[PDB]
Amino acid sequence: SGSELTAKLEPAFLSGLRCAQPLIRAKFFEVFDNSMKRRVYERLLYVTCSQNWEAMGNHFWIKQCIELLLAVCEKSTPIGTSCQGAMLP
Amino acid sequence: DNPEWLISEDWALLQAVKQLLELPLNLTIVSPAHTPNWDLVSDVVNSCSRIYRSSKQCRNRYENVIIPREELRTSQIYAQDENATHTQLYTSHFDLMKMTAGKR
Repeated sequence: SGSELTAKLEPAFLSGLRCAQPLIRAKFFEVFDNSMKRRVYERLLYVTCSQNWEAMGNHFWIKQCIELLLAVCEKSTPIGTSCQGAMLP
Repeated sequence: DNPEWLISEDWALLQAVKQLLELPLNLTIVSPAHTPNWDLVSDVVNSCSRIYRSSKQCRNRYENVIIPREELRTSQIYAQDENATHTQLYTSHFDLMKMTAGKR
């Protein structure tokens, strides 16, 4: 961690994040998720400032932004809505 | 580079690099996401340039002239010129257009 090697392998890591094989993509996102704190502002700052997205190539890396920010959301809360007028009673 | 660079072009180049890219004089990366974009710089310069300056030409000019000059500064030359050179450029173009109109 922090070696020149991890700096040199960034294109490979970004290939893992955009991988078409979901198990690889999940393992790489799990590494990616823990690299920053579970906070909205810090992750928005990450995607604006820290991540060079050039190595993604032609990939629509907004997918990774969605994945990164939605990870902040609370997971154990029961599913629900504000749309009480649309709910089946 | 075949037409000479006006002080207004150099000033637009320097200000584009400083204001828009928010990069320092030596283009050292401050944030990894913020790599230099010489296409944007070429677009800014060409808004007021006397001829199309490519992004490669803008990069070469910046690195080979403005970096040594900032290390009279481009701001000092721009202030001292008082738009005279660029005015004389347009005067010359107006004279050539009047010459062409008269030749009809």
